[PDB]
Amino acid sequence: IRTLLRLVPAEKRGAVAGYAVLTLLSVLLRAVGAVLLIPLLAALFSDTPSDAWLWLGWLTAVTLAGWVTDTNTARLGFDLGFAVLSRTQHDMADRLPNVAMSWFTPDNTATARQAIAATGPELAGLVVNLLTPLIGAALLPAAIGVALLFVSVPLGLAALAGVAVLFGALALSGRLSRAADKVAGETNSAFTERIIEFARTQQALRAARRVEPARSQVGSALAAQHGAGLRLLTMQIPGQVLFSLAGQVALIGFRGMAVWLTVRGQLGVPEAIALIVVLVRYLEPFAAIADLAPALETTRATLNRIQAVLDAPTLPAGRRRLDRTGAAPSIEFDDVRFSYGDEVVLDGVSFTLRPGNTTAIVGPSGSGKTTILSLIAGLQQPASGRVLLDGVDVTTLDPEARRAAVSVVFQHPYLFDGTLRDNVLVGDPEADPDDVTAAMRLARVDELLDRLPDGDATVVGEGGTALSGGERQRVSIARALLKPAPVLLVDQATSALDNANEAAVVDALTADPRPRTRVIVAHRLASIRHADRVLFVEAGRVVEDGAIDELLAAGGRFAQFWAQ
Amino acid sequence: AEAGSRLLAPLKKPLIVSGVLQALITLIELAPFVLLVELARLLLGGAEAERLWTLGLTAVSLIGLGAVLAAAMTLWLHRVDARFAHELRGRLLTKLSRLPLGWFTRRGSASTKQLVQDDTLALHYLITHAIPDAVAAVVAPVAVLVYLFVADWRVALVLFIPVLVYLVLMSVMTIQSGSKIAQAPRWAERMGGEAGAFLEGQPVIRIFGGAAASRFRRRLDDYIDFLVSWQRPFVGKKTLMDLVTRPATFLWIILVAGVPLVVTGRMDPVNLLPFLLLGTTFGARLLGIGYGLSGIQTGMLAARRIQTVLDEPELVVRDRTRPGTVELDRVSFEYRPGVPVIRDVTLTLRPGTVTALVGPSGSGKSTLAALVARFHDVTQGAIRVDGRDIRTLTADELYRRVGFVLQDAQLVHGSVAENIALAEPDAGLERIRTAARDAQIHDRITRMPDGYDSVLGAGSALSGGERQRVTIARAILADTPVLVLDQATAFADPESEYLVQQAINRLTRDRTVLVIAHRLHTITHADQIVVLDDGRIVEVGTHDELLAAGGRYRGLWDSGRY
Ligand SMILES: Nc1ncnc2c1ncn2[C@@H]1O[C@H](COP(=O)(O)OP(=O)(O)OP(=O)(O)O)[C@@H](O)[C@H]1O
Ligand SMILES: Nc1ncnc2c1ncn2[C@@H]1O[C@H](COP(=O)(O)OP(=O)(O)OP(=O)(O)O)[C@@H](O)[C@H]1O
Repeated sequence: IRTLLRLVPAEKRGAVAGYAVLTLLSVLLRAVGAVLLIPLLAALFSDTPSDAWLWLGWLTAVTLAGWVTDTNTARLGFDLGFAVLSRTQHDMADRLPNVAMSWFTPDNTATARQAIAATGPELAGLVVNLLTPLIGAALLPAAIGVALLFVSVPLGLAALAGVAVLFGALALSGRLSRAADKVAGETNSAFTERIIEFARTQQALRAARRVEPARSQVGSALAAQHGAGLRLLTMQIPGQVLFSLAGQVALIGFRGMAVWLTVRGQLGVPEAIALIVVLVRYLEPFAAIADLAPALETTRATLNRIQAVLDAPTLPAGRRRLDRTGAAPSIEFDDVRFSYGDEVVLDGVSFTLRPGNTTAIVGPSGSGKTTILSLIAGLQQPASGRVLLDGVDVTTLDPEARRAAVSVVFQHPYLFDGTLRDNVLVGDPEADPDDVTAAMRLARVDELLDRLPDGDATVVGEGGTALSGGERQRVSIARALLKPAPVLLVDQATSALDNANEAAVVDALTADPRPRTRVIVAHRLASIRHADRVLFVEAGRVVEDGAIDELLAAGGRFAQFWAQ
Repeated sequence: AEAGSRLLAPLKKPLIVSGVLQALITLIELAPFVLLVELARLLLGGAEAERLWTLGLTAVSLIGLGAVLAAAMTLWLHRVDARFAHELRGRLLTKLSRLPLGWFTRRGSASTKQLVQDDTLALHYLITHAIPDAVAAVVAPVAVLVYLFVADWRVALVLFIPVLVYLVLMSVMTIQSGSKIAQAPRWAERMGGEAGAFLEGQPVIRIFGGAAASRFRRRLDDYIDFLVSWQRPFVGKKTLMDLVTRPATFLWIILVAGVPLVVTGRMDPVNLLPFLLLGTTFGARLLGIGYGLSGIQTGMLAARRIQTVLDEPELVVRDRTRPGTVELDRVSFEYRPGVPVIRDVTLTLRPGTVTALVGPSGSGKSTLAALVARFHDVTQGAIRVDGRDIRTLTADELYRRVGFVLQDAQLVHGSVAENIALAEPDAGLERIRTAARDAQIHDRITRMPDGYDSVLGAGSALSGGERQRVTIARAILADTPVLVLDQATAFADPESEYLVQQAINRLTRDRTVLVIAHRLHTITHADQIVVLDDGRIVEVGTHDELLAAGGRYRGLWDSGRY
């Protein structure tokens, strides 16, 4: 419960206090109603049945109060569960765009996918489904044992000894199945990730004869999942056995104490008859708690996933804002060192780019020329250095002003499942239809509209898979051009576009009306057509820079790059 | 439901056995309460100690036996229905490996995960608890009420107040929650797809809009509002049912209907013992199905949704059953009805012949390569590999003839050896290293820390050119008679592209190749250049003949050279 309370909003902690008070009150009312039988039956079966009206009236008052407190506890539990759901999901949605790229390891991505996917009703109504019945069942036998003190001190104190064994059995049941449940969850998560991968790359698996379950990764994952699940089912038998034994031992203790009291004459026969009913009520929570152990363990796992996602490390950021909202900001690198793990990617990269120019970055694959644009865009951040936009370090910029000052054409153009216009519109959703049409026209997306039956309403699939590679690249370029960001980056310009579309898009990128600082990465000389400045990066260091014609005349490594 | 009953047909015997066993177990669990009723009657009658001790010990032993029997039955049923779930998941994973690949693109990965994993898990209550709980709810309330009628009809009829109220609450609950349960799996698939795109397309979310300006958060708010609307009256009805059928409510109703009868000269107090001891016992069993009809509805819908996938067209190998040859014949193909992407395309590869396929972007060359792969069946015409039609070749015998390099470099979560050796996992490490060296990637891999064992999952990926070189290494190691290169070396720089192209030419001197490329300067040496425009071949010939003709290829060449 410690991991859950920290997740509740500070708004709702008054509701949490109300919930806890009403839970205790409801348990006490239920225990009073259980033990109010003993005076009631003692008076009813005795020679004067008229003395049962008082206890019947008190029982009616107690059960009405129990109904009222239970409806109110249900309302508060539902509200708390959904408030925790909404706040946790919103915090995960707001935090993940700020989480460092290094955090999205395969296991961390699996945890994040599972945590967001745990937004269903299984977690929303967690309080009502788990915490209310669990606490009620846990505190009812103790509450009855305390209440039995009024009827008889030794009987009540003997009944409470049945709660110590209850807690012992609960702890043992949890700790015996802790390992098997963890392995079951691990295998289930691995199977989920393998199903997603299997359905996501069906082409490569099919062509490689690695799809059928006798030979595939999803098949091995399913076999391991089945083994872990059967082991878990086998390993939950000790929990049920221990709870049954605890209930039986509590019955033996209660029965022995009641028989001793009746034999000694301190307890009437009708009181013992009522104590049979009270014993039946006392024993029922032993079974109810045994039902909720798997639910409790799954809830613990889900909340650990959610807290792991909320604990992820966000990127460093400041509160500055760029001076030139519209004008072209100069992009500068000054001793920018970046590294993936122990691998050095950039070592002392230093280049100053004039505002408003068109800069070209070229070089062998694996050089680091997409990492330069990643650093300029702020997706990454230097390990030791300072990327400046118009003299202002990007690390100190507010995130909103950071993302409002760069537009990027990614190397692998991911597109969200939705209409084509919804993918282009994300570049600037408040943009007028004229701006969207101009952006589509520049990026040569008008060819798609005349070709596809639905025009710009055509639905793209998972990723950009329901369009050709060049078509989704052109949609990505349209998206990037639609944004009014003064800086424009291009990780790979026209990789999947034919010669005509490539030439048209290359003209359009340099011919966009507003002023911008344009950095473009390319592997073909036609796509750096009339670039003001050129940079050649070979192993994370700018080997040479200058004009295209100057580099060709110099005969350096840029000149022999295209000789082949 | 026809589909629901047809899916769970193997579990007919276990389901009926569980029903009968639970009919017996509820009576065994009700047995010790009758013994305690007799014990209470004898205590009021003052019987000797031996009878009381024998009845008490018999009641204790019988309730223990009933608990053990219920635990054993639930254990066995959970085992049977975990084995059934594993078998059904195996059947689904065998089905999906044969569906047309257009099935996956229009459904997504999140929908496939919901199918294989979440839907088959949704069957748990329908098969492990539905019939035991229904049989218990129809046996124990009925037997208890019949017995309490013989004990006393006045105090038995008042127990129809909570029972009838519970029935009305259960009926209105399920009627109101019927539609929302039907809408639930669609929302689960939508939310899963949005979460998957949110995590996969993280750079796009980061730059273009950020956290606040995202579709994922909008649909998250919509889903949470839907869950609130579904679960507020649902839990409201569940708690009212719990209050109606809890033991304390039955006990209070019994006492309110009995004390007026006992205090007045209308009933003996000894006849309240059956009602106090048994009359409160069947409340918890009624609630078992009250909380179960929702589970039965979800289970039946999940069964229907699973069986619908198991009834799909399956790319069946037909019963109609030169080396290195692929031979299209008037092929026409449509990804959707009335949307032709290929139009009467005829084309024949030959051994030791490098066919070059070029044309405008979106023309249909990658889908043509897919048709050669038989990811989809040609709507018309026929593709014949070694004379045999692809529709007659089995998958093992088909994909051992044709090796592929896809436009989208799709790496799987595993070591670099596990990706280069995807087609032939039994291949030794030296064969893998030879393939990698031929693909100009072995130099990169040795610089990584673990070497070839380094994992290639999300967040440990490579650059675009490097992963394309890995896929080229995979296709080279597969070593099929026919090779297809859908836009290979798009992201490769000229030096590495030249090196891997030379390696491919060395590795396919006598084998068949279908090179697809928009960089026409690499295509100039092709044996025949097939210009695919608008999904139909417009001209065929060598480089020089196509330039002399002055058509589409001349236009593309002029646009490229500038
Ligand atoms: N997620 C990652 N984890 C580890 N290393 C990475 C990751 N992404 C890229 N790298 C490494 O970064 C180095 C440079 O990557 P980058 O994306 O900058 O390449 P690039 O020069 O744009 O190449 P390409 O021409 O292939 O697109 C490569 O050696 C690659 O191994
Ligand atoms: N899953 C799909 N559903 C519907 N149409 C599709 C699907 N996948 C592709 N298409 C259509 O196929 C047509 C041609 O696609 P294809 O993948 O063959 O292109 P391509 O010639 O390889 O293009 P490029 O090299 O420019 O990427 C495009 O119009 C695209 O709309």
